[PDB]
Amino acid sequence: IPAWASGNLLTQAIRQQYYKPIDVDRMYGTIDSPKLEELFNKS
Amino acid sequence: FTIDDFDIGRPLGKGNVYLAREKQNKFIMALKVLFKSQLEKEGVEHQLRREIEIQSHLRHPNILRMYNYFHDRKRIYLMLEFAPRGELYKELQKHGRFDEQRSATFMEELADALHYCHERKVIHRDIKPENLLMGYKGELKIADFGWSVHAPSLRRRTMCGTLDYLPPEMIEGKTHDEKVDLWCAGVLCYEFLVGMPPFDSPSHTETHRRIVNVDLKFPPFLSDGSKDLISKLLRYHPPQRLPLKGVMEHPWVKANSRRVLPPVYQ
Ligand SMILES: CNC(=O)c1ccc(Nc2ncc(Br)s2)cc1
Repeated sequence: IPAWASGNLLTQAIRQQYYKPIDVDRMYGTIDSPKLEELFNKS
Repeated sequence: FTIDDFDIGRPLGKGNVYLAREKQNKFIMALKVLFKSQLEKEGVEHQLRREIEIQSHLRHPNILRMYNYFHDRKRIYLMLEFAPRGELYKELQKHGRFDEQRSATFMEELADALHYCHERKVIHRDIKPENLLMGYKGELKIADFGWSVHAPSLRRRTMCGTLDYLPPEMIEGKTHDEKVDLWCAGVLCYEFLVGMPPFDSPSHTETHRRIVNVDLKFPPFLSDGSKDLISKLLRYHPPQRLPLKGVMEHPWVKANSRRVLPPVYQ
């Protein structure tokens, strides 16, 4: 278990994420996704 | 995305869901990992397609966000909002029952999220504590859309959900609509405050009987306000159930809720 994923380092990162939200619509919602009809086909 | 775009932290739940960190943004999320071969063997491909299609298009502070998804040779990965306070059902079990402030806050959040869904003709159909997670400040997050349906025009027929939460119209084999979620919200409010669902019985037939008779028996410790809200949701006739806007405006909800909207970008 990496340091970032436990104890105080995690708590701190989580708090920071709540109070400083990132633009998830741009950062993740604009990036291409596989077609739902492709999910069970070749990758 | 690929799996190498993420630092895997630890398993969160076995079903597998992992606490993960997206490398370039140092952004902590949950990664749900599903096996393609198992999904095909079990025959649940279209079921999964539908769940992803519904959840990935919902954006509300009290609905667990699906940021994106990707796949490789053997697996499908769902990039999900991390709910740091975890499972609501575990918190309920730990405490036995919630106080009025906690319950009213959850009810306001639930009604808001369900209103958002219903405005898009999405019916949830399985509201219960086990399908809810909790955010950084304890905010309700609808986590799971396993029984959900986009129902724009046709009334529905499928019996679905969870025994203690089933509305009369499902049990009786009638068609149903979005008002099923209103019934389940009433059952949920009762379970929050009491610690047991209202129609709890030794047998499925006796449970069904209690539901269709709305055999509601309030414990003495409940406030008049809480009983008023529950009674107005648990109506036999779907059109008579208190609307979601009505839940949010209910005096007991107004007097007791301590709801906080999360900070938004930016
Ligand atoms: C032992 N697991 C936990 O304590 C736990 C489980 C789940 C959790 N949050 C989750 N967020 C999103 C999903 Br999807 S699960 C936080 C903490």
